[PDB]
Amino acid sequence: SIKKGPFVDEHLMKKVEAQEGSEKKQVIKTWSRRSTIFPNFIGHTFAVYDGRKHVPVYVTEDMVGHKLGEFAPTRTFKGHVADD
Amino acid sequence: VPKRDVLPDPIHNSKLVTKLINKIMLDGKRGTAQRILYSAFDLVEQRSGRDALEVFEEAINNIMPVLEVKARSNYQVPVEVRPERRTTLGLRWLVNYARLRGEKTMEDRLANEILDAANNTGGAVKKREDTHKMAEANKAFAH
Amino acid sequence: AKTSMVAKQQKKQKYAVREYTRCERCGRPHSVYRKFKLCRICFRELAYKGQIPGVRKASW
Amino acid sequence: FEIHGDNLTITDAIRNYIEEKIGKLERYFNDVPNAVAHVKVKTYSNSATKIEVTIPLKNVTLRAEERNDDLYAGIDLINNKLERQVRKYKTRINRKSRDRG
Amino acid sequence: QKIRIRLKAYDHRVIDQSAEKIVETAKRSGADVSGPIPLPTEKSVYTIIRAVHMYKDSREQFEQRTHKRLIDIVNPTPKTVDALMGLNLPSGVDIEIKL
Amino acid sequence: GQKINPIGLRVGIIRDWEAKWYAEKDFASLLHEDLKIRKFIDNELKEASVSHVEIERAANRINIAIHTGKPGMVIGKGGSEIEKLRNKLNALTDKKVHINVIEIKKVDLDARLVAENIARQLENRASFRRVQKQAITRAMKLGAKGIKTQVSGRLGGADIARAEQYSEGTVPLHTLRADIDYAHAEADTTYGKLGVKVWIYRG
Amino acid sequence: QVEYRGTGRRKNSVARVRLVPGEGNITVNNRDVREYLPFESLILDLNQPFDVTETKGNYDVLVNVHGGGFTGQAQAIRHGIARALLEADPEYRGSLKRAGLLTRDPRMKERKKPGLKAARRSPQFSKR
RNA sequence: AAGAACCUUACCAAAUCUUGACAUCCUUUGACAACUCUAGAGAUAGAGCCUUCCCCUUCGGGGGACAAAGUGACAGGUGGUGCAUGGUUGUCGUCAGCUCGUGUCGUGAGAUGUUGGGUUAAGUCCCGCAACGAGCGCAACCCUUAAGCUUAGUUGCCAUCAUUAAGUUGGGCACUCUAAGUUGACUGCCGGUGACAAACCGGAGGAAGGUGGGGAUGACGUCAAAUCAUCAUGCCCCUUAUGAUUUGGGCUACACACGUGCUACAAUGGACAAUACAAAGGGCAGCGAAACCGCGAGGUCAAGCAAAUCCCAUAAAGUUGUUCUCAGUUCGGAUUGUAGUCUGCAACUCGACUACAUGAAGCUGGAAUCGCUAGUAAUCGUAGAUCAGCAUGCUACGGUGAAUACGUUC
Repeated sequence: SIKKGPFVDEHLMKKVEAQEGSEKKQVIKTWSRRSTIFPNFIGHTFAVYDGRKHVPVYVTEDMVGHKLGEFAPTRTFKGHVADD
Repeated sequence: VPKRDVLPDPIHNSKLVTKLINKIMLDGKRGTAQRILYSAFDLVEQRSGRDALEVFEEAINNIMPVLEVKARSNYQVPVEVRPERRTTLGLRWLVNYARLRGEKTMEDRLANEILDAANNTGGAVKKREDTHKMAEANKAFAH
Repeated sequence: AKTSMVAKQQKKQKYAVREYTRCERCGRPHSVYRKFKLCRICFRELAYKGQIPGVRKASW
Repeated sequence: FEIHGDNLTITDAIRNYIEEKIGKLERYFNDVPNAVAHVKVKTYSNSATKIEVTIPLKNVTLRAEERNDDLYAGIDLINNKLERQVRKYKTRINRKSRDRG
Repeated sequence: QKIRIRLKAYDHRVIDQSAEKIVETAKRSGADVSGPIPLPTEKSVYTIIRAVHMYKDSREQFEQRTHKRLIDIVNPTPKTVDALMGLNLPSGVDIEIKL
Repeated sequence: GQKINPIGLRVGIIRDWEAKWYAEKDFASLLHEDLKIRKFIDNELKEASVSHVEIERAANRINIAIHTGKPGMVIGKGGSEIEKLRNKLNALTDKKVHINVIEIKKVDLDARLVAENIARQLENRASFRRVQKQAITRAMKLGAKGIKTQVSGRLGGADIARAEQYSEGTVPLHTLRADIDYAHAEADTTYGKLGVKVWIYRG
Repeated sequence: QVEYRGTGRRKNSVARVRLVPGEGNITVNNRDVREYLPFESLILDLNQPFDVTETKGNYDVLVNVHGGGFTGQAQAIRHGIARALLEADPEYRGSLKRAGLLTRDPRMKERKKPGLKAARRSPQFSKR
């Protein structure tokens, strides 16, 4: 949990507040592990270093039980014989 | 190698009841075992108004065999069984035949059983018999 | 690897805890006290030297 | 069954081969819950072929062992030991009954 | 209402003989001494394994002695002050002066 | 089992501590501070063939004495090295230290001197069982009731390690009051590490 | 008055027994025993010194006990009393020591040691 | 591996690097840099900026130590060889046997002693015995505990006292208890027995009588046993890398089996409410006391404390009354998700813990197979290490408390 209240890496913040004014860019290489959601990180599209390389996503409205610490389950197919 | 005396039972000033408690005294919880047993006293001493020692000595003598056998390939021999092992025998067949009655309460099945063999009924008098059937069927090939 | 893990532990950190205290003499990281910073087997290795009390043995 | 082998990556033809040839012994009695095998390679410098195996039993276990040049001849030895083993273990036993008194 | 100290030795006689020679220093110029009151001498342990890699079950125990030894004296004169601070050896004690 | 040195056992009852100082939970500083002194005396272990040393510390100062076999060697002559060695320990100790050296007699009897003696001359390519035979031949000489003298490693600068030992006399171990000596050494010529084990019996 | 004394020790449970002649009436640390020890109705066996030595009785009871649970604590009662009656007069060692009552059976809980887990049993073995 | 989010973690990824991550030798020489700015994923660098010869200099040097560089060796290698090794350990197994010196007999290897009888926990002891003596080994020998006397009485105790809610106050050290020295149990002593002797049974006393309890201790050798990945090290190999810093993953995935253990399959039971008894350890900015907040987690301040003083703390099982009345149950709490607490910046892959609900199989387990000779088995809890966080584990402590041992057939 968090101790009242939410945090962020703040070196990504230095990026978003820079790209936040103009027609917002949608391309990011980043690290995105200790950075949780808030709606200034929008207008911008995130490809996070997954464990091996960076991996995009179109950010979208429904992102409430979700965050960018990882959204690619990294066990990489699967590790398992059967599927889900 | 000797056998772990009980001083007396301080109920009845007896001995046998403690020898039985220690078979009922699950978890070492004599408090609950002597609980359920004292309940057993008042209940059975109510039904067919009598004493424990009457239904107790009666029914403990009604299931208690005077023979049982043993193997030694395995040849099964008849022997007059020794008395203390015969005691714990009656105790053990008693209680182990008791709990399988499919009956809820701690005590009712017990008094049902000692009252059973009190009239020469019950499967512990029955096993006494089958012991005494194998025995004297066991005289031929082993005696 | 080992030789540079030795330098890994004693150089600085980012914050409090991503840091370990293994044994000085041997590089044994796991199962080691913080009292003396001495591993499982370094104390035995230097218990017999009997520098310290120490006892050794068998009363408890 | 349990097969760990150092300094080598196992293959599959050896599996069907060895374990089928072991399966031939259900003449007596198989009885096949566990069958632990064991290997290693070891410079001499002629330099090895370790062929070691357990073939445990009901109420008891066993050991057959061998070192070789090669796994085929070297294996025909983990078998043609266990054979003679299992055989005896069954002979045994003692029936020549005999009344008494 | 008198001097009181605490001695901690890891050999179980130096407490006694040191206690008594410093008592001699203490009653030389003084008197009214309470003795070496024993304290339980709590212990320690170290469950060490007889191995390097494995065989965790074959292990053994080093331990420790931590004795406390409580000694006093009443009715000071500055010469029994020196009886405290005149002789301290063998200094394996954890000597602590108080009142 | 298998076996283990009895100096682990006889200590805590009937022999010394290989160091001493008073008691408080800063063992950490005191301990490893001492351990490098115990290393730093390689300066003289290379130079005197000493047995060992066990310290005892003061309130604010340090008392020591190395149990040595080569007295005129450790002394210098006119104390030409004693005070600079005070400085050098003090320098690297980072604390004042009062040297007071102590010779050992009977002559080179105990585990240490004997052990690295035979190891070194063995590493002079010595027919060792004769050298061992000579050690015992001057050991029963000096007076002690049981010696036994083991060694291992790839002997002869050859193939696989085996280990010889020449026993002697009465040297009980399962006993508990013996006050005896034991060591292990390390010195190699060609193949690995060749180590010895010494055993004697006083009273 | 004159309170004889015996002192019993079982299972961490010391029994400073202040026996005195009189009626016979229990105070486990300023408290009767009957309510105290769970449950318990085994106090017949505790006046055993009166059961078999100078039988019946009685002498009055004060007692200062502490340590352990009731059982060994209810067993230092005996050695407290009987040792106090040998202290009263060893006349009846020939009916006490025929029941012992001075054998502080020193059995106890041994140390823990490898293999012992949540209840004391040797391990289970590997199989097949 | 006595605590895999990062770390540890080396494996994978990339940003980087190469006398390097890291040291010793030779130099310019210099006290080595605090805090910020730029960007960065950090590493870091541009940097600013302030590190700035401190010991002794008679003017120079010496010198702790430098700034990175130069300097060639170098450094390093979780890179391999436990079969090239040392050291250490499990093992049969705490099984009691294993050895020599002398002398003999033998053509000879060898045996003798070490065997025969009896006996013992056992090469224990004795009788006999071309044999006799020793070496290792067994027991004692060290620890800890039951019974005890003496020394020393707190932070420990009140036996006599009044006093306090209260051993708290004044008083006492009597008594438990307290840590050091003291005997006592040594077949010692008595009876019987026995080749009389060794020695067995019983008796007396005694707390302990039969190597008292338990631990410590593992003879010769076997497993080419485990270990280069504790540490060191023989040989080989890398060295713009198999060496290195930096961030992220991950070592934890599961169609599968196995092994390991923890937990229910309930009315001695389950749930409710009142109540008692333990031991042992730890504690400095660490043990957290009341009072306060809340469903709880937890947080407010801070009482007391390097400790027989203050805290962890409260004990649990038990017992007390109530009810439940045999169910897939008031059993079961897995599961899934909702909501809070604590940790570290950091709880997605990956910390538990707190209230809500959801309530699975499972109604005692086939064949198979394991431990245990009494405070045992069986059973309830406590605390120590590891520790920012984390134990169905381990370790230590206790409290409760059984059946069976005929006989060694097998």
